[PDB]
Amino acid sequence: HHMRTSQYLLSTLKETPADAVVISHQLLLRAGMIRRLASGLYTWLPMGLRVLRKVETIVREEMNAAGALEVLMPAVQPAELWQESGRWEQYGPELLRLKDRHEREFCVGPTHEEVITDLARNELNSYKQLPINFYQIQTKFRDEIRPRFGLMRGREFIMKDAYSFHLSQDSLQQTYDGMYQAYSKIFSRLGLDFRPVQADNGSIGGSGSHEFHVLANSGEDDIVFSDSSDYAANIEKAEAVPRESARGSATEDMRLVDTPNTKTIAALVDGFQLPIEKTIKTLVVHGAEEGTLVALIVRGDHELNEIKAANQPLVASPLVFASEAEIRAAIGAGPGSLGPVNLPIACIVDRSVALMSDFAAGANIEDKHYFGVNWERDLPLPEVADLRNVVEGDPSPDGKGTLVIKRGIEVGHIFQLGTKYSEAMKLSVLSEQGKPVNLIMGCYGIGVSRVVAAAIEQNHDERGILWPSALAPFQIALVPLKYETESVKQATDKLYAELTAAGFEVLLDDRDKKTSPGVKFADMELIGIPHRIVISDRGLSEGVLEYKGRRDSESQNLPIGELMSFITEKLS
Amino acid sequence: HMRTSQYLLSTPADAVVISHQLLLRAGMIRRLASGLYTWLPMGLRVLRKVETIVREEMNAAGALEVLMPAVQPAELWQESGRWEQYGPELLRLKDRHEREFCVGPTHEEVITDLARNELNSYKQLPINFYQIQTKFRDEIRPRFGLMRGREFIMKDAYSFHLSQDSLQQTYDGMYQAYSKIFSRLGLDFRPVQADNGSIGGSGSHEFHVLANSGEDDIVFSDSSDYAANIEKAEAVPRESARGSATEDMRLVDTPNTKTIAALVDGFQLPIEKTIKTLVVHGAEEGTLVALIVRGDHELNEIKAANQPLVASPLVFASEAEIRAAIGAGPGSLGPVNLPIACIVDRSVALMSDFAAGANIEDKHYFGVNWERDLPLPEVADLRNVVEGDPSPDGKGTLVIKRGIEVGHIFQLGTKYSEAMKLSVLSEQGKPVNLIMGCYGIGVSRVVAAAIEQNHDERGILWPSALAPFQIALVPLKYETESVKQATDKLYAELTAAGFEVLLDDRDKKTSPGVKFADMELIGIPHRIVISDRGLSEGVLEYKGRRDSESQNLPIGELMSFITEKLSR
Ligand SMILES: Nc1ncnc2cc(-c3cccc(S(=O)(=O)NC(=O)[C@@H]4CCCN4)c3)cc(F)c12
Ligand SMILES: Nc1ncnc2cc(-c3cccc(S(=O)(=O)NC(=O)[C@@H]4CCCN4)c3)cc(F)c12
Repeated sequence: HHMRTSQYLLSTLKETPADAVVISHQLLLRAGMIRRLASGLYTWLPMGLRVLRKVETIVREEMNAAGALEVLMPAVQPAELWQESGRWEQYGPELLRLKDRHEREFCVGPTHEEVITDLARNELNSYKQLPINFYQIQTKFRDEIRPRFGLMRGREFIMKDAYSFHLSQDSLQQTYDGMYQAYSKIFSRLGLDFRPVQADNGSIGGSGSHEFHVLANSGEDDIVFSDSSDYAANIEKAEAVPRESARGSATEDMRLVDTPNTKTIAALVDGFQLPIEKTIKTLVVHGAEEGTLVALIVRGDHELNEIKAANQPLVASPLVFASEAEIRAAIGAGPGSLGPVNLPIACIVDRSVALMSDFAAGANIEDKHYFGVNWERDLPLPEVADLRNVVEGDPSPDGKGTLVIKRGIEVGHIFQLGTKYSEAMKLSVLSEQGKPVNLIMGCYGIGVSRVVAAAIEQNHDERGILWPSALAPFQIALVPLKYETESVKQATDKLYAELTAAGFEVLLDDRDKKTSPGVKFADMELIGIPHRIVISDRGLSEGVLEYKGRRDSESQNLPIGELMSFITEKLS
Repeated sequence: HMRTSQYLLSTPADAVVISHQLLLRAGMIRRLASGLYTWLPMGLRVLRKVETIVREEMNAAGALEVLMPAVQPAELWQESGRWEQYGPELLRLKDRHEREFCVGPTHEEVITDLARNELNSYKQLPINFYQIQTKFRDEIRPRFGLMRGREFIMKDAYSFHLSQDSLQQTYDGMYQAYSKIFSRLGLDFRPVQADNGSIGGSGSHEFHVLANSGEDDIVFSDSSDYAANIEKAEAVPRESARGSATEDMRLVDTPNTKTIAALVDGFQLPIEKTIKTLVVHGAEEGTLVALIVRGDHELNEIKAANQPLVASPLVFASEAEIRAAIGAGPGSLGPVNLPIACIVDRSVALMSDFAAGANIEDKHYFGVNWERDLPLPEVADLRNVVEGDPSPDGKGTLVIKRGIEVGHIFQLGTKYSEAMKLSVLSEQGKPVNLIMGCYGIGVSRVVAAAIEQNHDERGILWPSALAPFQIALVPLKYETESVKQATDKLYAELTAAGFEVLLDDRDKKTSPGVKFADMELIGIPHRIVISDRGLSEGVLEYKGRRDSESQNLPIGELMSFITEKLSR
């Protein structure tokens, strides 16, 4: 019973290299860890499954230590539950819907809030049972429009999803903080450089959601940190405050200027030799009040934050931009020619805009701008709000330090749900005093298969994968030279048995001479095995084995009599 | 602490079999919809214990664990032909791009696709891949709780070989691994021969948990190793010779005589002197074949289909087809003046002076004798065995038992590799279509099967390997500080020594009687009761799940005592 390369290192051919463009995808294919079945659907090959199980074990251990109870819920779920929550329609096209042979309707679960709520309303009948936290490690399906980046944006993927139930907000906060702490322990034990960040929870301010990110150059998410405080937020959530302390004095009188073929900030800047920080962008969106429009204004060098925009009560959520036809009907001028002066719709300006002076804006007259605009003198200041994305070097909104923007891969997300589900689905328990209480809920998700890829995105070199110690699929590769020779065979097999008996996970390279030593060595490093031992006649003659670490440049001789001492020391 | 206030969800017209009843009542599972169940905390613990044992034995047999997707592209199923052929149990769907998929009921096509990409050298063979993975089968009437669900957990393995001998070695290894699995799960089980789709041969076996509720009949020789499911079990006659003709054949009017019972009762004939004639579709398009068994016997539809002359799968001729071919209807058929091909059962060949429908409506021949009145047709084994029949290997007699199928193994030949073009060059450079086996265990079914076999009036009896916890701590008044500290200490010591402990932490509103009944329902094999009185006398109160009476252990020797009980 040896684990052998002839079995574990399968063919990686009929893989078009154009098809893998991020390093984790390339290396998971080349290392024989995953194989594509179809768009966003991958098999875990024997080597890759070993890594997945190590992630799952650590996640389960830390969920258990935090007092959560493991369950396992079905993938296929009745549409009727999804209609109770409203997500049957609202979830959108990522929900995979189907019908069974009796014409009954179902989805494949992308997540399990409705199922666990249905469970709770049947299983939780007393306050003495609360608080409680249920979790599973289970395969989800989300019909991502363009599955890509290997495991990072698959359609079928493994999630640890937990759901907690409470009679009060304070109770929820306690579990939520416990889940945050458990996540920190998980990503620490997985040997990943990671950060928790504040995330959007569907309103201005507050702290009802956090994300956990693996730091990596390829990460799709912008995450924001103070260089001096513990402030940390994804860019959707990060609060923007102005660099300026006050509004500058007006130095220019307002004038109406002809600006043909001037429909972008760049054209205005280049065309009229304006600093970009003296220009504004006026974006028109649908109002929450049906049939109304709202103008949202940011400085010309800033971007509208669509989450912040939507979260304004006056602005419809989700965010909908006005069409050119709607804008022209409302204002009598088109995109490129809009601004706050003589604007016949409501307006909200960014904090930085409120402090601008002598600024340029579309005149709400086609192909004209006002220059030298000043608040109060030329028009009243409208409502002010935080509307923009932060940018590198902005002030930290807690007043401590300046902001830096890094890239992250989202591997965890936790949420406070209040009574969103318990109200919709009638989940209530009587308090100790005998009052009906709609249960207050949290939910907590880790992208378990994503974590595997994220680890590689963060940890790789020119020779292939670098695993954190907790993730390596094997600890030791034995590379016998001439394993067919009786002396090498028996010494190699003896070494395998001694190491395995000490609890080490060992892979034996049993491949014949058509695989050169050089290829074998490169294979073991590509897969990311942290240690190798080479066995040869020459070494045995001198009573040595040849050792090399994955992160060592040179091999070293290992006296056979110090095997366990030497190797135990390396694996600590 | 693992505590009852969290775990215990112990508390139904749809629940008719005992395992289903008890899994609900013990808070192990909860129904979401038809054939869809959630594993509750206590139940999941049992499932994981099954999975661990299965994984251990698969790994020891040299199989490599993988994990394949549930959603599978239709194109692979079209290659094998099972996109259509699997039938309505295949759950078919379309994604947002209108591409077609199924949810996997099994994974032959996916693993074959993997193999044609991953296996390119004879040096890689033989190889055996397996997964423990949730399947979906759209069972027309999901029932029996976990036994016939729609979503269920299967361990499925698939082996690849360059020769039949190589397959046989792995197949035998899987058979042996299965034996170890069900032995370690503490189940009383038997392996049996199963249908392979031809007469004779040994390319399929099933593993059954013996249980009174078992849907499957399985057959054993009392004196030999012979073991087969009823589909597969070979039938041989009890008689050694055909009797001499003592009666002349004669045509008899027999109105309202369309069953064996009407003929036996109506005309006072022994049932062993009557025959049933069943008309089925021939393999040759548009033809019919008559299959004949003795009146006390039943046609085995697997044996019938496996006859080369008979279309497979088996299709029975309609009344209209029968009337058109023969000129009489069901109830009036037989082998005399029969204008279609006929095959008779081994037992029928030995009959004499027998009665048969005349192939004339409402008439029978009596006094029929082979050779004299008509030629003997082809003879075959067509009937089901019955209790007390001769063992077909000549050694002993057969007994029939009821089984729950929990495992099934198959030799597939090149069925998939030919259709999907899976081939590897031999050492000689000749392309070889890979010869395949597959091996399945119904992991979630096993949990229910265990209870079907092992239960009593107080609830579940788990095999030691399956029990969700080893010890229940039942403090009588846990609010009492002396009790709380002693119990908590006990929990810590026990847990520290590696034992799995449930602490009943529930308040006074739950009587000690209910606590005891709950721990027995859920099947925990050992309890320790902690009372202040007991602690004052330096004694704890122990009881095994299968014991009649509790006993008083000295508070000091509990650890040695418990350790011994759990060291077997
Ligand atoms: N395509 C994809 N491929 C691979 N891994 C993916 C992982 C996620 C993922 C992971 C963690 C949390 C979330 S979430 O933020 O959506 N939150 C919830 O689902 C909540 C918490 C748990 C109960 N419901 C999504 C999403 C994807 F799309 C993936
Ligand atoms: N409804 C149901 N509920 C719960 N458990 C069920 C279990 C099975 C089951 C178990 C073992 C083998 C088989 S099989 O004989 O079909 N063989 C194959 O699938 C082969 C071997 C493995 C690769 N393919 C079916 C079938 C069901 F329908 C179930």
